[PDB]
Amino acid sequence: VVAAAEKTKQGVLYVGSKTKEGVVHGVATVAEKTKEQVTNVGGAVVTGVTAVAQKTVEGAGSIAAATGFVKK
Amino acid sequence: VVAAAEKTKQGVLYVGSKTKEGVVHGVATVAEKTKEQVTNVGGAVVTGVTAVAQKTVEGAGSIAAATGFVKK
Amino acid sequence: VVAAAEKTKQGVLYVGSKTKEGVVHGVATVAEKTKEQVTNVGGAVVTGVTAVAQKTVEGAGSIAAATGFVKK
Amino acid sequence: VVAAAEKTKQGVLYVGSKTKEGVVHGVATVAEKTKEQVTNVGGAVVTGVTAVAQKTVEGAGSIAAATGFVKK
Amino acid sequence: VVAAAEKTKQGVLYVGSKTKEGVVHGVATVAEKTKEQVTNVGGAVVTGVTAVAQKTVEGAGSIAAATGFVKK
Amino acid sequence: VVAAAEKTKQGVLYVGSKTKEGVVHGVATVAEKTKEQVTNVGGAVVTGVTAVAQKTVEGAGSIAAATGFVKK
Amino acid sequence: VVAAAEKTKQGVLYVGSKTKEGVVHGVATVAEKTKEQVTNVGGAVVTGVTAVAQKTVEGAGSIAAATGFVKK
Repeated sequence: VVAAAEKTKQGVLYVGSKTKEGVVHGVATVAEKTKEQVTNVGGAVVTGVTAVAQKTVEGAGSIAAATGFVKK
Repeated sequence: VVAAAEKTKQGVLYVGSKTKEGVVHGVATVAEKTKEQVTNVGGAVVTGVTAVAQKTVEGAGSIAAATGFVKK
Repeated sequence: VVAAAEKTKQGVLYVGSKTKEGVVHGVATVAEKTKEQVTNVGGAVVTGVTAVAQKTVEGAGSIAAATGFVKK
Repeated sequence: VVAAAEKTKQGVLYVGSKTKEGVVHGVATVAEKTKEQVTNVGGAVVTGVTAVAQKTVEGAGSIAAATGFVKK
Repeated sequence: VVAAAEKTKQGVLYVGSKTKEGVVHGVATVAEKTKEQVTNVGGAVVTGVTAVAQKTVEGAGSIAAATGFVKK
Repeated sequence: VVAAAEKTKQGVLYVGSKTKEGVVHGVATVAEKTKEQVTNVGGAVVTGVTAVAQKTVEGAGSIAAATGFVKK
Repeated sequence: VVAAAEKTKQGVLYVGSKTKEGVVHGVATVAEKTKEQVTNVGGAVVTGVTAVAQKTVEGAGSIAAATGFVKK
């Protein structure tokens, strides 16, 4: 899990939205009559109505991530 | 899981939306009468109504990720 | 889990939203009659109505992260 | 979990929102009749109505993080 | 958990919001008839109505963090 | 948990909000008929209506933090 | 838990808010019929209506912190 980013050196934009009665769910764990319920999150959960990402990483970016589940 | 990004050196845009009564679900784990329920997330969950990504990674970007599930 | 970012050297923008009656859920763990319920978060949970990220990481950025679940 | 950021050297912007009756939930752990309920958070939980991040990390930024859950 | 940031050397902006009847929840642990309930927080919980972060880390920033849960 | 920040050397801005009837909750631990309830906080809990952070860390900043929960 | 900050050397701004009927809660531990209830805080709990932080850490800043919970 190695993430390397390097950068070496020597206009009109628009996002529009008009939403009425919007119900948004991201990561959902709905259950009834269990004994175990595990929600392990190690990435990136981006929820919303206007989830907008613009002009990200203009230079060098490294988003190294890891997760695990061990049960014995 | 090695991610390498390198960059070496020596207009009109629009997204529009008009939504009424929008129901959006991302990662959903709906269950009844279980004993185990695991939701392991290690990537990227992007939910919304207008999930817009514009002009991302102008330079160098590395999004190395890993996940695992071990049960014994 | 190594994240390296390096940067070496020698316009009109808009996001708009008009939302009425918006219900947004991020990471949800809804359950009934369990015995264990674990929510381990180690990434990035970004919720909202206008979850906007603009011109992030102009230079060097490293977002190294890790998480784990061990049960014996 | 090593995060390194380095930077070596020798316009009009807008986010707008008009929200009525907005209910936003971030990380939620709703349960009934359990015995254990653990919410371990080690990342970044950003909730709101207008969760806006603009021009972050103009120089060098390192957001190294880690978390764990051990049960025996 | 090592976070290193280094920086070596030799416009119009706007966020607007108009919210009526806004209910925002961050990290919530709602439960009934349990015996244990642990909320361990070691990251960054940013809640609000206008959770705005602008031009953060102009120089060098290191946000190294760690957390753990051990039960035997 | 080592956080190092170093910096070596030899415009119009606005955030606006107009909120009516805003209820904001941060870290909440609501429970009924338990025996243990622990809320260990070691990060940064920023709640409000206009939670605004602007031009933070102009120089060198290190926000090293750690927390733990041990139960035997 | 080592935090080092070093700095070596040889415009118009605005935040506005107009809030009516605002109820803000930070870290809350609401419970009924328990036997133990511990609230250990070692980070930074910033609550308010206009929780504003501007131009913090112009030089060198180190915010090293730690906390723990041991029960046997």
